Amino acid sequence: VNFEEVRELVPQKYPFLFIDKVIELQKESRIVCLKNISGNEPFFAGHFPDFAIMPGVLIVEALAQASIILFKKSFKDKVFLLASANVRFSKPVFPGDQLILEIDIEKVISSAAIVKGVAKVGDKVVTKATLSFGVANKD
Amino acid sequence: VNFEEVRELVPQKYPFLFIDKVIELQKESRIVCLKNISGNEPFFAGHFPDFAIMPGVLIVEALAQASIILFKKSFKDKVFLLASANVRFSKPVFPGDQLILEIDIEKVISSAAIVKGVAKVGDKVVTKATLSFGVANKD
Amino acid sequence: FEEVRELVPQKYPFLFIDKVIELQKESRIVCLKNISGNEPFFAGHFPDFAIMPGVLIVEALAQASIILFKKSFSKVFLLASANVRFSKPVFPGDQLILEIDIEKVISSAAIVKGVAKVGDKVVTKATLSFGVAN
Amino acid sequence: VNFEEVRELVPQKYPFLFIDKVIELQKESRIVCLKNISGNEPFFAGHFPDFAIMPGVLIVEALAQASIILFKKSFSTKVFLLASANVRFSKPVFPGDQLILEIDIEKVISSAAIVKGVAKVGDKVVTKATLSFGV
Amino acid sequence: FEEVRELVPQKYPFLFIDKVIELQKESRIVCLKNISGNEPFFAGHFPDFAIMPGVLIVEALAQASIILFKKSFSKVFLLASANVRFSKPVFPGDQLILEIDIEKVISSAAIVKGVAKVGDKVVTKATLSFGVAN
Amino acid sequence: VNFEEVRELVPQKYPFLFIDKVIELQKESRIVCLKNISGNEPFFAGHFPDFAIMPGVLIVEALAQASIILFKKSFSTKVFLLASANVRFSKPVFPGDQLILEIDIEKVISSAAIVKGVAKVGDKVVTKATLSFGV
Amino acid sequence: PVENLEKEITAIVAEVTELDENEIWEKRDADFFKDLEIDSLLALEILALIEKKFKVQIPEEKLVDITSLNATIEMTRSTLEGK
Amino acid sequence: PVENLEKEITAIVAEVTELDENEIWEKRDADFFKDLEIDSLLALEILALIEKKFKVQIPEEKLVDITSLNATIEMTRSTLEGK
Amino acid sequence: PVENLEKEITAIVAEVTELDENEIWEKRDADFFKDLEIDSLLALEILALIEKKFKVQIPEEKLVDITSLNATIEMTRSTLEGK
Amino acid sequence: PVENLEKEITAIVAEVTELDENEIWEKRDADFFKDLEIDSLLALEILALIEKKFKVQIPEEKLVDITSLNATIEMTRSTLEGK
Amino acid sequence: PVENLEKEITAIVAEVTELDENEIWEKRDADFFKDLEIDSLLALEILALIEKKFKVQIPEEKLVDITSLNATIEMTRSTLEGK
Amino acid sequence: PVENLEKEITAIVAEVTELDENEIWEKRDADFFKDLEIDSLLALEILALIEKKFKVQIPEEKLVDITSLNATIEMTRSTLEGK
Repeated sequence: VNFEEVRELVPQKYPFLFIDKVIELQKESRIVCLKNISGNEPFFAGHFPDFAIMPGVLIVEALAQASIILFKKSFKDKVFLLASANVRFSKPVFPGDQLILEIDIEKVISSAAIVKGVAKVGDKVVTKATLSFGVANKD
Repeated sequence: VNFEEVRELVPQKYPFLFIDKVIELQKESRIVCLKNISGNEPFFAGHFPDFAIMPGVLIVEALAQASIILFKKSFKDKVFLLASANVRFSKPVFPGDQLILEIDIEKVISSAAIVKGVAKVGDKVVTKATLSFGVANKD
Repeated sequence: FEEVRELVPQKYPFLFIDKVIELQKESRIVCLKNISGNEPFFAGHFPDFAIMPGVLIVEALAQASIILFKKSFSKVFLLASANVRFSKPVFPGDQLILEIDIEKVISSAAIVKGVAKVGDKVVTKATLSFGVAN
Repeated sequence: VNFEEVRELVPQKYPFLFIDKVIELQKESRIVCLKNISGNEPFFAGHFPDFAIMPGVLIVEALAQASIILFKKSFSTKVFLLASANVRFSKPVFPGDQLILEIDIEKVISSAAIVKGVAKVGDKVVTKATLSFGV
Repeated sequence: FEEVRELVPQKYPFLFIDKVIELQKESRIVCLKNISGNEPFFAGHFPDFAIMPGVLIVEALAQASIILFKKSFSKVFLLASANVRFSKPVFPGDQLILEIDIEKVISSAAIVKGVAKVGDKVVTKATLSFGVAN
Repeated sequence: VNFEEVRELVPQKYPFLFIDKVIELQKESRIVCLKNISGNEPFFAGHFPDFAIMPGVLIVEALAQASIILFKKSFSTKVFLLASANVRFSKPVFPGDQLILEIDIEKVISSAAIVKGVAKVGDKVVTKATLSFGV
Repeated sequence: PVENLEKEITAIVAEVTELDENEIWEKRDADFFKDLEIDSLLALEILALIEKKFKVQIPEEKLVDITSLNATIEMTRSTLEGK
Repeated sequence: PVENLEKEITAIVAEVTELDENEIWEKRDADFFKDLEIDSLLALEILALIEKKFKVQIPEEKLVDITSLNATIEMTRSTLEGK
Repeated sequence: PVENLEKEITAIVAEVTELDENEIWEKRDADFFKDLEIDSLLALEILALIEKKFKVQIPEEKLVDITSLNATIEMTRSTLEGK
Repeated sequence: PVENLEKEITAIVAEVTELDENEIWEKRDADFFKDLEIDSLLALEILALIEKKFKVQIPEEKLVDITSLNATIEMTRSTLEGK
Repeated sequence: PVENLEKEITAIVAEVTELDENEIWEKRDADFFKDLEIDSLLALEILALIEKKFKVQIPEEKLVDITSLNATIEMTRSTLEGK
Repeated sequence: PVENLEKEITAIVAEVTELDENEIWEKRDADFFKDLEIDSLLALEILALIEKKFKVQIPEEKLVDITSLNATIEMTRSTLEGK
């Protein structure tokens, strides 16, 4: 397990942390993160309480957090702002699911980056996304 | 004010409600909603606590909630599942901002819908989005 | 707002100040808090009808007074006494504008007149008194 | 008297409920309530993060919640909105303190009510407050 | 999981059951709870090191036992007594698999043997006892 | 003894802190702590939504938190992980009840410790528990 | 006393809405809410201050006749003879 | 065996009830319900142990008659007489 | 005026301290700090009222000498002697 | 312009399926859902992107006419037979 | 294919700015940021979408060469001068 | 007593790890953790049950020699003579 590493890598604290473990990390190309999904989270009761179904925007945020982990471990210090998300929601995600976040970098600039992520539940692909990030660290 | 109407229209309860008032509602074409943004929300302290900046995915979720208000008031009963989001994050959003959500419908199907939203802070446009929804109400 | 974070002796769950508009040092302060339905007290207090507990408006006037003090005098402030009138209710969607004028400031205590407004309609009007500590 | 009768009598639910028990209840004259305060409250971590001290605003809130339960036991069957509060905060109140809140009627009209409240930890007054509610 | 919601006498903040895998009625139950760093007790208990309080694993075994009871006998269960051993810690990312076998079920009480596993490594092992009420 | 000394002595912070005050402390023999419980807790609305009854798991947790503060006052300068618990739950505990938690040492070794704990509301035992901690 | 009843009533109103005593003095022939911005709580505060300084009783159906300054003067007269 | 049923029963009840077996030999005449600081589930525990380690069954009616160390040894004894 | 400074001071202190002015005329010899159930900010309140409605200023040194109704009338009196 | 529309439609399916154009053009007459790695949602993608490329709005009950590359091409050309 | 690339680039800018093609082709030689309703981010849009349309990868220090329709066209054709 | 020391020690271990008394009886010549899956808490429970039934003292540096069954038998012997 490498969650305590994620707690410093990802600055996002509770209740907006959507990474639990880094399965694999290929520097400057690819990252694979894990998110355990439980019914004991606030958005499940906050989003349509009569039926627990994770909002897709939070899967996009998990994809973005994996992307930022990949950036910070494999680019000196800057910040990364999400510029765009082009997402495709294939299938719903439910409590008890292990959500596998897969980021592959396409392009890297001094001032910009483009990544392509897929989130999987076993063999299922449930979201595809093209994300783009900018830098704005002033000092 | 028409927030108590939104509380029944939007099923989303705390802490995932991103609509406060419906400024305007043109049935089957257009909706304009308002979200007051304060620093007293959990994601501001949860997302990068050293600097309060609203995550863009939550602006997309506010756009989706406005879209669902437009759907439920101006289409008998079904449910609406978010199928895709193609978003463009123009400028950051900070506490103290009034966030104006503007949905214009493009296409409506028995089983699908496409909307185009912009979120504004005064004269500023901060996010543009094309969203697409499906229906899956079983019974 | 980043300055408001350090300047206020309060963090996330009990912060009722979003921004300071004007700062007439040692004279007055005006602040804005957005009131959104995504806050906890709208569920606890009254579910069937989301109304802001006016006591939190009192707390907001108090916090704005603290901000006015920290910027007017280069250090602990405890709200000693309050005398409030609730004229109008406050709902989600409202922009609360809290205005603090000071009436008496001594070495050991201070007295302020507060007024909360939605637009140009006075919703609450208070007079607050704070004691100072090291 | 039972904390489960306070469920429906008082609509205030979990995150903003500041009453635990009813010690006495003399109808139309006086009520006294117990709010037991603990360090496991959200406002403590929100208010002055290092040293835990519950804010007087919530002590006034608990006094008002005692006033409403006093109101509801005879005038029942009408929202009782808090109209005014003249409050003096005497002494800080810390986790582990039992806050006893004594509400006394001074006036009841068709659409208005006036109350005198005292909040103590022991028999030590830490808050006094003249409250007024409209209907 | 929608069935787990009604079947468990607990809602959001204190729900420790994500899914039931097998239901041998009147014999045994096996459940899964995902353990994620996005839960409150990982901050309160120990910040510098996120570890699941084993007491919540006890509560989870308890809730799974309640599920086993509600589906085996067509009605209030209060956990009367516990005897637990914590073998291994549980961290974020782990899939807790909680297995409840029943040893004695009478009209007025019941006794279960629980075991929590991450993979095939026993992390906690408990014996629980519940009393029944109307 | 002060709830602000319990800040650094006991790392457990806001949402999972179940101790308010230290009544007595006889070092290396016995400690007794006060956890004041109120209806304004998240587990009450989480546990059995209609009737508020605090779960015994958290009473055991508060007993363990008393054991750790007992441990830290002489053996200081090493995490004290809870290894085992043999617990009997006697009577329910409701909002407004002061839970007093008496922890007694039975054994202390280099890397292990054994404790007897009793939780009462008044002098009425509602929970007994033999606890064991490793290091 | 006329002088006394009069100046104490205008004192109470100049306290509650805080306009210079003469300025409220004159405008009695208007309505407290239509032209004097007086609330339920302003009226209640005036009535309570009256019951306090005047050690006088008040039944508040009288409040329907609480619409102008001279009106409350007349009702206050009636109550100070009420015993 | 009578003293070996004493062996089994007394052994397991001394394991459970947390007292000295010497004073148990003295307190055969001790009442579970009021004198031995017992639970009803404490009786469930001792009864499950006899069930398992004597290898024969007992219905739940037995539960009413669990009262005293003499009396509970007598109830388990009448069972093993049938059981 | 001496009895009109009594008018001003006694009026505002009876407004604040919540007691009967008859017993105040009896309790001129009452001590704020221990006998009148006061606050130090209660002295701040009465002193702000004298500041505002007598139209002349007082530094904060005065605060130490606020002790009793005789003594506080004397302190405000020595001020208005200078103030 | 059956050639322009036809190979641009080949390309639309190669984009929406993120596949090779040769791949799908080899698959003129095999069904979408079973083999072409597509559900209702990718069908919505084809519908919208072709509706905007070739300057039409298809009365989208024509949903019933989209099962493969063949159904899509024939449906589209019937739409501009509407044109 | 300067005509194909040139009017498809006109169309790329008309898409990214969601503007009329005639509009931007009228604006060959006016700057992006000041007048063409574009920031760094729409520039990233042009960069990526043209990089994928015309089968190139532009060493994107050429960022310095994108200020208008003119800079973009000349930069792109210099890139396929690289080709 | 040899029989007694022996069967009570194997009873304690057959309680803590619950294998049939003979099956643990035989495997004494191995390690409690390398071949018997015994934890810090299993060893501590055996030691506590020994201090309880045996009313015997134990210093737990002895625990380093707690690796096999016969080993704890020898140390238990040494302590039952320890007085």
